[PDB]
Amino acid sequence: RLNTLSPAEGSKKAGKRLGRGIGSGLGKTGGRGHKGQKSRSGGGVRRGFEGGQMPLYRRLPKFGFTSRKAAI
RNA sequence: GGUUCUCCCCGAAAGCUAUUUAGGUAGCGCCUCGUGAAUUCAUCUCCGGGGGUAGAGCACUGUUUCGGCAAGGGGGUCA
Repeated sequence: RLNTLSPAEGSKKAGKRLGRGIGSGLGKTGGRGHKGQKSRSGGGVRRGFEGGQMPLYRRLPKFGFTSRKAAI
């Protein structure tokens, strides 16, 4: 019977493979569009980057303090 | 610059804001899939609205041509 067990429907998806033909859908850059920083290998912006504008976590003021008694 | 098998369904944008930013990027707008909702939404009819655009006009702010009345101004009679 070892060649009769099957998984539940919807348990597997087979993943996404990029750049494998036209009919496969996401080929020819595999869904990352045309030129640009995001299209490059290893490209992208770090967390909180807004394109040069002051990030939200920098526009706002830090407040409060940590209490050691709260951890005990 | 290149990115390799197939079929089915839906289907954009080239805008705004910010950026040592302008051929990059972030949020929003636009696309897709899922979930939940109210005759929610669109077209038409009727009703209630506020505009100052087209047009027009010259009361006002400016500009413009002609004619009249013409304060006033010059020369001339004077006491």
